[PDB]
Amino acid sequence: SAWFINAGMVNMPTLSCANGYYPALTNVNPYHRLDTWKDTLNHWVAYPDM
Amino acid sequence: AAMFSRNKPLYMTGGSVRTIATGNYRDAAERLRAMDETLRLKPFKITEKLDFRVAAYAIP
Amino acid sequence: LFYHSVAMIESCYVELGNVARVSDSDAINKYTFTELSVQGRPVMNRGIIV
Repeated sequence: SAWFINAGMVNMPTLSCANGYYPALTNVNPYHRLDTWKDTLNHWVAYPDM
Repeated sequence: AAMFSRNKPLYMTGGSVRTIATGNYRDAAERLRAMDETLRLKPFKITEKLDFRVAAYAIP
Repeated sequence: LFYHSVAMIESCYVELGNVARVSDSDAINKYTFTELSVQGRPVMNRGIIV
């Protein structure tokens, strides 16, 4: 029970985005590092309780 | 490398700084994006399988 | 133009019929069927491109 006495800190990143102002930068040919970059969303939307 | 301010750690944030050379921009000028600016739309052939209720599109 | 008009709307509304019957958990789905097909640089995937 010694693990769960002191409250652990969750590091939430600062919310910033500039797609609404300059919609020209986001177009039909996006840049991605991995080719399996849409797998995690496609998994959640199909099976949420997993 | 470590930095301190107000007796607390000062951390570096943002993107990874590169060594900008004269060649790195003018190779994109040499490239010019020479892809002829012509809206070529490629098709998708629908493929039927066991269920038939839901549709599935293939690349060719 | 009357014959060219009916030819275009009949082509679109037929394909939107069998596009509405695909699950979101897939490569070419409801949201991302325009991006992969387009091989140009339009401002925004709307109007005549879709």
